[PDB]
Amino acid sequence: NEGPGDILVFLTGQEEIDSCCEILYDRVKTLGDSIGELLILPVYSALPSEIQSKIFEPTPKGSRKVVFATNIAETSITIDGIYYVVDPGFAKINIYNARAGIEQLIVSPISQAQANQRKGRAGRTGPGKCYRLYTESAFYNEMLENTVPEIQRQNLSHTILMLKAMGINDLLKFDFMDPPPKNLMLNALTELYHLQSLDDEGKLTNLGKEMSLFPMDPTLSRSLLSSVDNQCSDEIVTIISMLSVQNVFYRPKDRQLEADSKKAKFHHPYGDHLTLLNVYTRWQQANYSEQYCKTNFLHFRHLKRARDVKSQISMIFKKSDPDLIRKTFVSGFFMNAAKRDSQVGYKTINGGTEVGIHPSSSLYGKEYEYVMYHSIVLTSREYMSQVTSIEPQWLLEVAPHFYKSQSRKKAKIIPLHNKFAKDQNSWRLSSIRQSRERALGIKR
Amino acid sequence: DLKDVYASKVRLNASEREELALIEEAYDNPHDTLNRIKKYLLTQRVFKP
Amino acid sequence: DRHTLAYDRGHRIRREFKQYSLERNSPFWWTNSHHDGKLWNLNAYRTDVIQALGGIETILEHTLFKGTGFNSWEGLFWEKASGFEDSMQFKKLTHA
Amino acid sequence: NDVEFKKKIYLVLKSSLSGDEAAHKLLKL
Amino acid sequence: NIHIPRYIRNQPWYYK
RNA sequence: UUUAAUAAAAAAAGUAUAUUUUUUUUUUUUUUAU
Ligand SMILES: [Mg+2]
Ligand SMILES: [Mg+2]
Repeated sequence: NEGPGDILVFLTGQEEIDSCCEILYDRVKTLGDSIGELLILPVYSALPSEIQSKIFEPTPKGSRKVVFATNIAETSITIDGIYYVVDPGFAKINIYNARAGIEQLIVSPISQAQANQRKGRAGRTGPGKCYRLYTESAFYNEMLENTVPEIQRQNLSHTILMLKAMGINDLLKFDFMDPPPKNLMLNALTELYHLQSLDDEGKLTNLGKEMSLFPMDPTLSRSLLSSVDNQCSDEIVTIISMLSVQNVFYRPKDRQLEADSKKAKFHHPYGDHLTLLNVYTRWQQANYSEQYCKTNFLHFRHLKRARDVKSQISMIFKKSDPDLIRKTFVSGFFMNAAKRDSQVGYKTINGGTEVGIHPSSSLYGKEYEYVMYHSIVLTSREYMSQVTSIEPQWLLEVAPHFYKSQSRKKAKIIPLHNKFAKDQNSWRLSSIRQSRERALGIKR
Repeated sequence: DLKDVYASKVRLNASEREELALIEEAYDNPHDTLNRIKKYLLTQRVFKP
Repeated sequence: DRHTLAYDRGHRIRREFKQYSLERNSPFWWTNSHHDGKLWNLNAYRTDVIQALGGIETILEHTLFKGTGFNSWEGLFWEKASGFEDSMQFKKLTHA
Repeated sequence: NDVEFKKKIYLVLKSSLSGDEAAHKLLKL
Repeated sequence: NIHIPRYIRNQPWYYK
């Protein structure tokens, strides 16, 4: 019931975009009488480039085109023909809890600036329409004023290294426009202290300066220093190249199980990091071909970027035992480790957070007792990512300074569960006492 | 298997209440009673009737 | 809970030798339900006896159900609490 | 007439712990 | 109903 | 081809205590932006 022009529908996540596009396609299959055609295009982050290019297509035959998109159409996209906009006003923010140790992806309401960019994306041609399901006073009052800071949002363990290598002796001497809470900055400085890059005096070490000279993550930079010292460099740097790039594997709906067979063909049972060596050595043995990573669903953008990053790291260097590789990663990642508990699955070494293995990993159907995880995501369930088997000898010989009872004393046990008892405390002498004194009718 | 005897009855003579109290204590602080078992397996050699 | 029953070894003989250290014996000294399952089921016997006696009509013409005046036999089934004797079985009470 | 007959045959068949005993009862019918 | 047992809710074979 | 059919109640004084066979496990593959 409105004029012609392309439509941009502001959505949140890939599952949400897929479900809304499916419901709209089922509605367009229902509305088969005197309705204009609705060309559908979804826009997600890790979408294929041939399928990410389809959003810029021409309009239908006298009819409407609709791009169901995430926040990518906020500032880094420019679609032609857009005359309509429907904005629900929600996004996904990455909130990093440092003391807990994880990062949550939480749905957040849009501020004034993001809603302004969404309303301004409607008028790239001329007089368009912006429909945002909100009252005007509600959109003015309940929405946040300006953009929230990236210093207060993400992990500051990387930028604190650069501001320390600059030479600022105090944190408030930097005097940012929107400073983070110093709990987060103090935890980031604590982690960078534990990585042996910061000395006890508060100044950067010589190896701390050498690791601050690197562009990677500071735990990855410590693993780089270890791979330089222990002469096992090239495979370590290859795994760091596969790590710094986003996830290589693709999961379609038509070819899901064949992609599962390709993943099962790839992955090494010692860990998940070694599978990335298998993928990189397979792509280098294939001489960066298109048919090989087109069958095995390895993304060519991500594979070429991994090649570029590995070549970049070898150039900035210029100016196959699994055991040494894994120990070289212990040198970087001794902090984020996990202990397999039989009752609750996995406990964290720091804080005791009940975490889990993601099913897309290599290590899902299998179990090892002590594992270290590269990343961790707070969602409906915790998930660890890039999980490798590890031995506690390595976690001691690398870090005798983070650690070397009381938890044994505070523990308790409960008997085996039976179905027939209907209350598994009624065997006790206290419960027999209470049932006796209730049947007699006294009351304490 | 020590608990399994007392699943049935609610009328208890004092010896059974003594056994159930010892079982409930051993369930409540398990490391302490386990350490006690480790001590008795080493330095006890004269037993009761 | 199978992960803590992976450690219970030697259990048939442990269950058999309870005759020398327990007064109240057990008839099922040979099976252990956690390790071995429910090896028998007698639910259909209670269905076929009611067809054997002729049904709820030919059972209830023997009983005193007609004099109570419930509407239906289906209300014979409740979570019946004992009341008096439940209170009285715990008291200090003579042998006689 | 069919259902009550199946019930009589089933109840004959479903006592009588031997095959010879159920065969005796059914040939006695 | 919740109260009736499963030996009464079951119909035998020959009522099927 | 033919045939085997037990029982059946009054009075007096008692009695320890636990005894059990009965219904699936819950294990979900999703991470905003490059
Ligand atoms: Mg007398
Ligand atoms: Mg006498």
